[PDB]
Amino acid sequence: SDRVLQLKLGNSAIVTQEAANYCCAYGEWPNYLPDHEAVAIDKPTQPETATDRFYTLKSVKWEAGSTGWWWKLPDALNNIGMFGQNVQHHYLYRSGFLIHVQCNATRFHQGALLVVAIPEHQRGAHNTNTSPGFDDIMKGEEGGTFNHPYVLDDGTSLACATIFPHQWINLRTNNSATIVLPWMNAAPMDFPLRHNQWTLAIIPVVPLGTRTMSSMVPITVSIAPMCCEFNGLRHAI
Amino acid sequence: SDRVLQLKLGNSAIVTQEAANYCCAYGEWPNYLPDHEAVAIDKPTQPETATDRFYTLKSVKWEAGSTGWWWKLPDALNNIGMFGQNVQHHYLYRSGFLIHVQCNATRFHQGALLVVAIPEHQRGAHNTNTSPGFDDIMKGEEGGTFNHPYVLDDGTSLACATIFPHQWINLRTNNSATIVLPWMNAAPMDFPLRHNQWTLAIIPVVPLGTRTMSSMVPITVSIAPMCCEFNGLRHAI
Amino acid sequence: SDRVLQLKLGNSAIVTQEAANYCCAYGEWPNYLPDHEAVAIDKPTQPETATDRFYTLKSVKWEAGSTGWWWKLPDALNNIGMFGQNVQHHYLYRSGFLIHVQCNATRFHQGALLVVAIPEHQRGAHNTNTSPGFDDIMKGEEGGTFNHPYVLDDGTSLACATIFPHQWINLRTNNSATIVLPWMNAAPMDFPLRHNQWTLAIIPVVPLGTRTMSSMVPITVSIAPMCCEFNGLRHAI
Amino acid sequence: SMMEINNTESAVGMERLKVDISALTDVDQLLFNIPLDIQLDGPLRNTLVGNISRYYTHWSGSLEMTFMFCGSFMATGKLILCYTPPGGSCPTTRETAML
Amino acid sequence: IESIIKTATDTVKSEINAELGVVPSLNAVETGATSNTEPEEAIQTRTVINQHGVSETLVENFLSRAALVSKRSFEYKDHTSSAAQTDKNFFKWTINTRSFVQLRRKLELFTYLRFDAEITILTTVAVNTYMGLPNLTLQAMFVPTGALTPEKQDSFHWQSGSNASVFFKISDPPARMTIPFMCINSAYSVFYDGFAGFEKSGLYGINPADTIGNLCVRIVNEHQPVGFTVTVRVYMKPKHIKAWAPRPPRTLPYMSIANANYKGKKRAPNALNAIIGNRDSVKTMPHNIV
Amino acid sequence: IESIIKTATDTVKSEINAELGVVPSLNAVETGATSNTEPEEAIQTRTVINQHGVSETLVENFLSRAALVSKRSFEYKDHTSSAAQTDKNFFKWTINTRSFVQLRRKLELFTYLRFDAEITILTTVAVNTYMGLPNLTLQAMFVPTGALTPEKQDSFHWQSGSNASVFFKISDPPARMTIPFMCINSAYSVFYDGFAGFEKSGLYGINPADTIGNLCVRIVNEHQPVGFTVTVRVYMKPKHIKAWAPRPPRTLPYMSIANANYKGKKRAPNALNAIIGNRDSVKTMPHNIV
Amino acid sequence: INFYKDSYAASASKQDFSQDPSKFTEPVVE
Amino acid sequence: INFYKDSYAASASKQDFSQDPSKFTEPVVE
Amino acid sequence: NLIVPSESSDTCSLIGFIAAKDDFSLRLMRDSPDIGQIDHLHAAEAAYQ
Repeated sequence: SDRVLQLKLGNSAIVTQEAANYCCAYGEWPNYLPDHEAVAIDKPTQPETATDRFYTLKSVKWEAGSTGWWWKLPDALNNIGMFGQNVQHHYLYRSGFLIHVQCNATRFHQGALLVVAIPEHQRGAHNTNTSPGFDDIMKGEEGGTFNHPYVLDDGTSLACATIFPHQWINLRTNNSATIVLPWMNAAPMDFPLRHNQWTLAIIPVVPLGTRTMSSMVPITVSIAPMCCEFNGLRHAI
Repeated sequence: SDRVLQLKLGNSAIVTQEAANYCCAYGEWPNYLPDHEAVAIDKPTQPETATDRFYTLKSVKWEAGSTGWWWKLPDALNNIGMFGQNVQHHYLYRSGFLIHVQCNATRFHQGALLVVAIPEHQRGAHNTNTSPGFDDIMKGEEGGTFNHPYVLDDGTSLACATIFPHQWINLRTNNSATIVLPWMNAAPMDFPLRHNQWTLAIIPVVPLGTRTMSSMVPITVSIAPMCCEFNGLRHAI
Repeated sequence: SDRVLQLKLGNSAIVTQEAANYCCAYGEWPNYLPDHEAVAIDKPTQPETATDRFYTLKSVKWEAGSTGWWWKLPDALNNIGMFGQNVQHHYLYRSGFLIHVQCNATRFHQGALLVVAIPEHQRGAHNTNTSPGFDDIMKGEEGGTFNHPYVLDDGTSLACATIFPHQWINLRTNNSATIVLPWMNAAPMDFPLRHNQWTLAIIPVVPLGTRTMSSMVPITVSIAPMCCEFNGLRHAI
Repeated sequence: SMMEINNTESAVGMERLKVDISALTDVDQLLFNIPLDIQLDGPLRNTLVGNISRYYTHWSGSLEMTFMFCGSFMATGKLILCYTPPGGSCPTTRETAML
Repeated sequence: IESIIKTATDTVKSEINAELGVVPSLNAVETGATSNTEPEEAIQTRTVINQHGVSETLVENFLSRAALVSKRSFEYKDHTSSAAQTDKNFFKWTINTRSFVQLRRKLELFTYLRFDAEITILTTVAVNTYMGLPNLTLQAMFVPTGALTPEKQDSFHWQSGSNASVFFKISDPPARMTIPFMCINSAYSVFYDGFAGFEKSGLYGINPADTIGNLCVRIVNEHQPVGFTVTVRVYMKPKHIKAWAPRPPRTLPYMSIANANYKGKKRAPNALNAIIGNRDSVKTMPHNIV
Repeated sequence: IESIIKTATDTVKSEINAELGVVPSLNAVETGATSNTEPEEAIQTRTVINQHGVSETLVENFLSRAALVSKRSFEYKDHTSSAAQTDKNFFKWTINTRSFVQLRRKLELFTYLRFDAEITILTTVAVNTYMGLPNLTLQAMFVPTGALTPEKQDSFHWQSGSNASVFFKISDPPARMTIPFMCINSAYSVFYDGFAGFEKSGLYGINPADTIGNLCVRIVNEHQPVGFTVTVRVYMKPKHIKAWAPRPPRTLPYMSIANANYKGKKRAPNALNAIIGNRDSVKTMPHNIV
Repeated sequence: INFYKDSYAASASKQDFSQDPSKFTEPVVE
Repeated sequence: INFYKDSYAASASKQDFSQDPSKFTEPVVE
Repeated sequence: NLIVPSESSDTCSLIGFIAAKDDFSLRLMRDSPDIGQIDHLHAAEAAYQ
């Protein structure tokens, strides 16, 4: 019963048949900003179905010695669709996210993915005391690749990364993972071009393995923003 | 009392002090499309304050032998702000317009403008039986210039053009004109890149004249879309 | 409605037609000294219509490079009429003031006056550490001229001088300013020959300018004391 | 309280407290701009809102800019006064700024 | 109308407006009134429940900070061959709020002030070889303005019949006194547009009713065989403050404590002819984002 | 569902189980949920009334320990021939929680923190011959972030018009202040996945809203003929703590305070490619009872 | 905590939340 | 014992025994 | 455009004003960077004489 799931947002829908029970982050569900927590006094635009819809990114090739992949939000979506046009024309921003990650293979394949959403994933660099630059962090739609995913590229640990909102894609059990994210910030709204609230990390804890014919196994990421607000209308940068 | 008027839409406001009583076209006021007249079944986006706001165009120089100026709607706004981004990302479109035209001069100047909004102003060409092309019609933000405004560039007449929703800017009386336009089409929604519902025409019926120092007199056009709906989300052309 | 104003005090009246809504200083209106705030025990003289009447000073020529004008109160009136005779024959003094400043010009003139009443305007001198003398301060009926009105001749600022009770004479709007002053002192009564409670400052923030024929533009100051009390009758100094 | 929008050289004293606009021969022209940093020494520093705020470190709330036109009665004109929320550069054309 | 304001005010949502006869964004600066255009009338707003308190900008909080008003270093030694213009183990100080400019500009934001002043006195000592710092006893005697002040360390004016003295040591916490509101008027005149005598030769701007008193401070000890340098810092904190008629802040630097004279700096900022530092044009943006 | 837990939970007795359709020991890790298999369902239990309280692992107790955040030694002497890069009888310190690693790893167990910080300042002195330790007066002035800090010991910025200063002596108990929750947001960002400026050249991970302020500490005394070495230790204790979104603890050693860069140790434990020290095989027991 | 016999000896009185901005912002009469 | 006029001056508040482990241990929806 | 006749002055002026609204709030108090001294003022030694 929990394996089949249709997610319908906007003009976008995703049916899955080999899923797990989906994850709502910290027990929370997204909502709009209420009046007793609001700060910016102008009326926000709530474009709804134009922006509250799945956005599918470029797939990544799950290969032999993969270390992992990360996308930062809302940076991965700031140039896609009418979400990216509302981002570039407004100063402020508030939304949650419905991340759906797809990866299937045959019943002779093995492997496990940790699909973990990390709040405020401040990265570190390796073997230097210079901070990571702008281009190391703000990758965009392509995202990045983990350098040392065993310490989550920040000196901490992959083993304890199940404290964050996560699921698994174990290839003998499921082929999809779904994490619903709310707004996760100290401020109620935020400038979307210089700050990322969530990082979606997908990490090969058990590598891909089979002895059947070699097929390309892709990992696809569909991200739906949820309950988007935008304040501070101006021109586009 | 009818001379002072503040028009507040979105983050845009216009105060005027030397106005006339404004014109609502055919006694009608804009509204959203009701359910008993709807055709497209998907949920429309109603971006409101992001698109329902004044858009000021490039001013035109009111000179000695001016013939007139025209802007076609929504073609004059299809590339401006978040109205133009909702136009380019959607197939369908429905809105009204609040046109505000500004032209002031001193109390030693004379002149009269006919500020007339024409529905379905199909133009004609002069002294040829070939129809006007795409570039003769779809000017965009700059608009066009009347060739023969005495026949309204379509064989009809400027004298009878007061059957359309119009005002006057007589320079001894007022310095602004305001026309509120509803949706004016045979279809409830429309593809905004190949059809214009309204043409704003501004025509020198009495030319500009004074014997004081020569100043440039500009004519400025601010257009606010009202009650915008957009259906048929896709990519941008 | 707020442009026409007749001020009738005593045998003196002033009609104006091109005024602003007049200013009562700090929301207060003048009154006589009540018994629960009185100090001097002898019965005061309240000469009323002999002293509560407009006193018009010498006009000043609003010219090209004017810096400003100031009059100190009650010093500007201590030798005028029956106010000056009650001042010179008594030790103590208490009154408010109704200051009316007049300056008109044609509709081709431009300029703005800041007409500001300053409490306890202790002046400073420029580029010396010696205090201003008696003759620098106690000018009398002629008043003084600002040396550096941009710092209000005391090191502070003209920009923040709208914290004081003020009006403007913008020559395209009004031609008069009216400030009603109450008693403004730490003591309930005061010796009028060594202390000034109010300074009327009139300052050219926008200078006088036109391209029509050159006329002399004067700035006239009418000051009416209000609710005068005098204690301590003796001879005249 | 008055802004020193004309905080330039060759504006001496009280000339800093006013902006001189003229008749122009081109359309859509920029007249002045105002930086809004209240900590920083700009036009907003020597104001009543600007001096009391520099006794403090954090601030919140709406501001108001009032502009009084001090031409003649005969002078006519129309201006647009745009506020741009932060993010990019200051808008230099009117098409960009009225958004 | 007077009301009680504990937080900043809330915002109400507004809609499309298009009404003849009503122009709330237009105003009249010429009346002397500040614009009453609300943000609901200029843009379209949302409902914001504003919970930002306003208690830190209260005039009681704005002014009740202990500020340095006096700082005096004197040599504590045997004064027999020292000149008569020096502080022979004691000093006198006419209490004023004019000498140090942070409190001065802050108090000169008002025309009239009524406050009680609590007075903290901080004594610190340094050896004038090193053999240790003595735990000296100091006497601060409050003498009213114009009265007899002592001329010696060991004068008989220090016996303090009715003058209030505080005796305190260096190793103690600092001595703290509350001085009341001591003006003969209902408020102190921070500014005085007048002359304080009936002749035309008095001082301008100096009202002696504004003066608190004298603060005569001696060291009760006799001199040790070595000398010490004793610095006495006096701190004033206004309290129970009422304030009337606010003023423009001072932009130019102070020149004297006796008057409001001005010179200005040589260049902008805070020059005489340029208070704000200059930019290139009126359409030049100083910190423009690239 | 949220409940109040004062002690650890009790155990109920269980019996022989043999039911089809019910498998409580099997689980689904793939959902992201922790296993809900109770010990009653895996073994046969007895009734245990568990009275073990849980109050010591409260986030208020876990974090409200006074921890060293600053340690600064400066030479207290006459500074005329000393270089300009040294601390001439005073220092400045931008308040951070990043410099000492016990509090840093403990605060970085969370993404967001809202706390009030009480600040204890411990001053200790040593002679730089021996003739005794002076009872000096120190001034710690709290300057907000980016504001004007003093450049001298005897500068006029130390007069503290509105900046809060504490004056305290070495022979006293240590000075203790409470600094409030001073963020412009509703919580401090312990981690900041962003850039703090509108240009692409700002610092990564450093949000200046997280910064408390500057702590300018001077010695109010003048120099003695001999020198002294003064060490000022600052202790921070969080209180009234709310904490959000817990994180993996840091395993590798810290490299800098500006960032979360990592190198790791050369061998296990806490190496980059080996956090736990190695054993011989997966079926080798390290401390096996013989 | 005030054990002194004079009322001015007490601590600072930080409870005066009465405002009246209209005596500076709208001092006009109508 | 709090004789200060500010509420943040008070001692540490060690009486918050509300837990909700299910927002970390069972964040699934069904 | 600014359009004047031949006897108005062809260059006109604006004056800009700024206030705060009643939703305005300030906190965290510090000393002002607008005033400061590097020496004692004049006649400040005469308060000790």
